[PDB]
Amino acid sequence: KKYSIGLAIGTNSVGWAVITDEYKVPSKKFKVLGNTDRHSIKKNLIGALLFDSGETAEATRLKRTARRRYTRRKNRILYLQEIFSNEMAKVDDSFFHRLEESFLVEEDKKHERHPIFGNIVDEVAYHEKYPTIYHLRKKLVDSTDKADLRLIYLALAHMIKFRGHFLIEGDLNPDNSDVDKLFIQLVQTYNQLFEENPINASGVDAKAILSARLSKSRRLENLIAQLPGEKKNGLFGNLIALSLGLTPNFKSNFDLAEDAKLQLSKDTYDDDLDNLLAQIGDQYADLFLAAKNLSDAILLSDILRKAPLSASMIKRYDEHHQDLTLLKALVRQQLPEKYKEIFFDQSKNGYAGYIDGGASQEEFYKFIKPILEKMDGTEELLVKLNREDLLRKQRTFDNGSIPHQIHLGELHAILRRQEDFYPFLKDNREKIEKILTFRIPYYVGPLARGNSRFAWMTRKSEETITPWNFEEVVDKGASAQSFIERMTNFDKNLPNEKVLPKHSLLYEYFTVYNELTKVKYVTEGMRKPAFLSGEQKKAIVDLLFKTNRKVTVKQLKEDYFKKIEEFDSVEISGVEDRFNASLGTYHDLLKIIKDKDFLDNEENEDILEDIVLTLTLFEDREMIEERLKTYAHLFDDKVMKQLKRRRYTGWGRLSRKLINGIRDKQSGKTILDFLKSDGFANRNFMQLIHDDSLTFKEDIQKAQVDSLHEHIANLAGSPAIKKGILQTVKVVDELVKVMGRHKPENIVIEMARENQTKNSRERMKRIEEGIKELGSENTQLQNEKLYLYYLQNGRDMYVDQELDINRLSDYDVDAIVPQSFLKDDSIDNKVLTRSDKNRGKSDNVPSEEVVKKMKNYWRQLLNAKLITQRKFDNLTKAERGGLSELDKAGFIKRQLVETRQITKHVAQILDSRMNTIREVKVITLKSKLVSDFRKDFQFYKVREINNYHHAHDAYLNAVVGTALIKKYPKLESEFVYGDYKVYIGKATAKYFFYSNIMNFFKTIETNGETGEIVWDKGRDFATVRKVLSMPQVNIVKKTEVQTGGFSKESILPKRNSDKLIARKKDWDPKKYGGFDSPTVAYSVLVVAKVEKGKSKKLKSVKELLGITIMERSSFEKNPIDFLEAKGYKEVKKDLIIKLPKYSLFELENGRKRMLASAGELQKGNELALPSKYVNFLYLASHYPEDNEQKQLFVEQHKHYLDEIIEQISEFSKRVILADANLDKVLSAYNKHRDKPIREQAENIIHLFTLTNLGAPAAFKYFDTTIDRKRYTSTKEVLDATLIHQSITGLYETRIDLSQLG
RNA sequence: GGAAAUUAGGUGCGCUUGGCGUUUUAGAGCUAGAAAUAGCAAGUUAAAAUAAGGCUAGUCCGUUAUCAACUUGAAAAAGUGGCACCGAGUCGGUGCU
DNA sequence: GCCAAGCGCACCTAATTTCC
Repeated sequence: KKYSIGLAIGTNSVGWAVITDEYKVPSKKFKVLGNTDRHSIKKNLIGALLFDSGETAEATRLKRTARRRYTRRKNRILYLQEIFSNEMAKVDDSFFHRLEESFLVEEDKKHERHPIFGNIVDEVAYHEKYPTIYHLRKKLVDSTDKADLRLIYLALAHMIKFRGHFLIEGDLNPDNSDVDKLFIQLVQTYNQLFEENPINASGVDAKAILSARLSKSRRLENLIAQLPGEKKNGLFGNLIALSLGLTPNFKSNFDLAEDAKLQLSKDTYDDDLDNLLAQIGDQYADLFLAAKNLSDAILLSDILRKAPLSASMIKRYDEHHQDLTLLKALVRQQLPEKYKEIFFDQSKNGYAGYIDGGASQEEFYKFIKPILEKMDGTEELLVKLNREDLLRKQRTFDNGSIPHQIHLGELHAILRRQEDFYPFLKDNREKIEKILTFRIPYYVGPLARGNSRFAWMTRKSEETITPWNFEEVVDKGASAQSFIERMTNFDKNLPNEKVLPKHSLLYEYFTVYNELTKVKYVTEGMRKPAFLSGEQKKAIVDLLFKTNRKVTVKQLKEDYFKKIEEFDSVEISGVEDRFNASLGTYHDLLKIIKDKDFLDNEENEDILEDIVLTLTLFEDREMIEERLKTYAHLFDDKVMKQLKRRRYTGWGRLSRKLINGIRDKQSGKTILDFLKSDGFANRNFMQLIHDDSLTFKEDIQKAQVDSLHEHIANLAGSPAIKKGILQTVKVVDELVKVMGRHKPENIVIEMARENQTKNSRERMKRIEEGIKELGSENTQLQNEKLYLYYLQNGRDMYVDQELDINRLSDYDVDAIVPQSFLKDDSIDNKVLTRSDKNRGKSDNVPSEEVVKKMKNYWRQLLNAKLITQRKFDNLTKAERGGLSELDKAGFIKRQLVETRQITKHVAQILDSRMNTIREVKVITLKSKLVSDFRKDFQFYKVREINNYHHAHDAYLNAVVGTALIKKYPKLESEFVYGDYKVYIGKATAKYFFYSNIMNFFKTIETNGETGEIVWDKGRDFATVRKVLSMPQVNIVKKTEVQTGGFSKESILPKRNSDKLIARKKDWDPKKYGGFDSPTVAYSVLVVAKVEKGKSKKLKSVKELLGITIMERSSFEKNPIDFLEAKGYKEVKKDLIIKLPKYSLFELENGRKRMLASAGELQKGNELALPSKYVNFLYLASHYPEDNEQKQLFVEQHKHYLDEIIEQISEFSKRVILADANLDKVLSAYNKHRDKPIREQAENIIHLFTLTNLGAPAAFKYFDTTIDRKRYTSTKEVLDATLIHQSITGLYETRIDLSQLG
């Protein structure tokens, strides 16, 4: 018999069904294993596998990094404590000890409870003189008096432990603090360079503008606005932006050919500036210096106002005191009835909650704001609140802007002050400072000893790596090299050959000749088009591609064919407007080394290939020098300086051994040789690789030498969908064994599209960058119309006119490619215009009329990067011919056939495992075909009822899939791999996919092309309806061992209960608090004896123990010792059953339960509603007129509202066993019986949350809501029937646990 | 179906790094009462931990993927369950071997 | 439990040119 298999792949489900020629679902008796009275059972060959989602590795990685950083932060302190160890023991012997015990309660604390000095008197005095750490810091920076070494350590430790960011490479100058004096100095040096066009900085408040709390882009706009006739994209405008921390491009300001982007924070700025000044002149040298100095002043004034930061923290502390003192007074005098709630009540978001409650600054401001407004004399207070500078703490969320240089400055100062009084401080100055400054390079990674699967570093020595001897022990080279070599692709054609750099000389030679060998030309003398020749190819490369970075068709026509070969009229094919491939690297090195004869000499191909490789591999200037030491004799000093800066990025798709190369046997030529000259053939790369006349094909296939899991894991795509793919393959494989190892006829796959789950800042940056290129709040950009308004510079996209910023609601949002052809609603296919009719045709790409008029305006937006390249091409698609009638057909075809790559991988895998010439055909459809089939023939789907619809979708897929391929034999739907046979009527093709493909279903007996019965409207319709009416479907919930975090991450306060988890072994929760809610990995059946106190006797028990994630490693190593440690003796090891989550149990009257944990159960049954009630619920919930009115009649005619309630009731009273809940359901039901059917049926659907398989959840009926009732007892399970299910659920082993007492 | 180039967007994997949060303790609360309770004073900071912990002791590892049961394999993983027919409230019945 | 910065590599999507 010939059977077919349908598949519905989701992120949490795999639907599957087996189907015969009559479109029916087979039945089979399956063997039942175990110790039960059941030996066989009848099951339909249809079902669904449900599972929890696959997770990404992101959360695991973030925590992995955080673990390393906590370890390394602690080490930094230890490094500092080591240096202080000797001299501290003389001053205080237990100081360091009191620090590492500070967390302990006074009882547990071995030493005296005062960490700093060890007595109450000195300790109180300290906090009295130094309320904050910044008071001490600022003190030690300025004062020249000998200070306590303990106070010196804590000041330095505080700097080390919280050292600030590393976003700014290099030092900053403390002297540059005056924003105005440096601004004027910046303007003056500008006017010195440009007397013809001076800048008046008379009435500009630079400090108020540049140090404003607004964005860099906003502050840039503010300052330029005060300057008449000055542009933001202007030279001075770009100088300000550089000073603000932005990255401007001076390429336009100096009419340069290449980019000249500068950023002061970047480590390569000094070289990029020297690169720029080399071209524009050293007359702008002290101009960028003046801009540099200004940025030093802007940076300081923003985050602070000899120890600027600490002093700024002190001022904040002082003003906090002032404003608090005033705040209490105004309350005592005006609102005394609110004083208790504000300053004593932690529960409220007042000052009390702000200090001791845990309320945030934002929550505190919102609460105290109306209070301030009600009172008077709060004018100076509310202005601070709106400026977010009212009653601020020192340690807050915005301290992240503080560079490490500033903490370093204070640290450096303190060490200098006490360098004389304390000896070892003078020697460890560079040493202590290094602890603060040292940052492990990203290209080095973890400093492992070969025990880390993430590490790649290689050491020079066996010594312990420290911040001081890092370069001595660590080989930066082999570490940085390995960093890139471990990620770079290998050639697919030559699996053992590493791929070439993207900017390789040979590579660009390849790309150019590959394109060049396929262009054609027609002159007046020839009647037929011809390929270029070897001599012609060599000339063009010599004269065009080596004399210009890019080559246009016009350049090919004029500069070559007309100028060199004396041809007036020439027409070029195989290339449009300009060549895609180019020789960029060649022109780069040409400008650098200034030796053309050296470059054109193929004798130095290996040399230049080695240079580009090292420039692509390494970024560090010091690493470049060591890798270019062999070429010191070839280039002068100035040449090497320009070559070290030239660093490339990116890697190609082909290896060197492949391109030039393996030689063909007879010809002796490499692939590149063929691309240079191939007589009349001019075969391109794809033709050479597949040519059986050549030996490239054989050499490649002989070069190619993996588990299914690993292959799937390596595929791109979400781990959620990849998980479903693996289970799909297992379902199919088991189904084959079910069908006696016989392959199916067809496999029809339907894969659901996944869901769409900082953005305003991303959108705001693309606007600011676009406006500045045109010379024209963040949360507001959420709206599509407003966002497009700025994207279109307040102008129409179809008409040359300005749009009103108010009547946005009165204007239209249009789609470039009509919604009928493509299902795209993104901004890449969206346009804000005044009218729909201004686009021209309503069934096509915007007319050539509006294209010819708006082409320029669009290009301006394109060059301003306000619109995508793709969006541009779609806007002007009518210029190239517009949407063809075949294109219209293609868009309809691609609505039925899946296009996604990840789906093609599933089809490819199943095609490789089934066909071993082609026995099985793999078909991949979209959900549209089945969905329309359900809507057309009233096979309505209601997901909230049960999970059967997953199996239904799979069933309907195989039906529609195999019937369409039988009725109309075409293979644009069936998957083919590597066996592609390269080889009007579109009006019919468009009409074909538009209707006729589903029409042969509509109505009597449809036949195939050669007398083959395909669809019988008399019987096959009832067959499908019968299938969807089957009460038995194999629904399997994939049982899984829970992994991940030990518990919830929230550390709870101390409590008297013993439910809390200890954060450390010695930290009892009663005194220190801890975690709650431990996560259970899996449960274990335990049949043993337990001591029944206090008789010291034994009583045999049968219990369910939950093995938590934390305990799992301990348990699995030695379970019997583990169980004995918890009070379980006389343990029957043979009765230890592993019970992961979702383990299935059957009880009385067929009710099933699944394990959610060792103490909670879930509902294990499905409510199989008849199809009649299903269609009624769909229609009544959704409320051609001649066709829609008739369906409204049956809706009105039927009284099913009372019958569905009876269905749920019978199910609930039998299986759900929720007495109190169900009674509230029935009472609230008839309560709203007066409400219309649409309002009734829509709430009836909500009621199925009561009967849904899985975890109990709350559901509401109108205004009446119902709390969820979960099963908090697992005692029932112990005397029930455990059911081990295979992935399909067809093969099951059931264990009667009642015989294990 | 697949490959290369050109433009761009987007997603992931890995590394390096900053700032919060949380938890315990330190920062002597005072006065009036026999005490529960009132009147006030005060609050901004720090230490330490930040999965338990582990060994190979590294400035390393510690939350992804994968997992029914029963037989096998170092492993990857591979093996193990008779077929039609008639019905349908979760699968049942009848018949063949 | 959250927010933020930087670097590299790989992949997918989406139109053009040339091919298998």
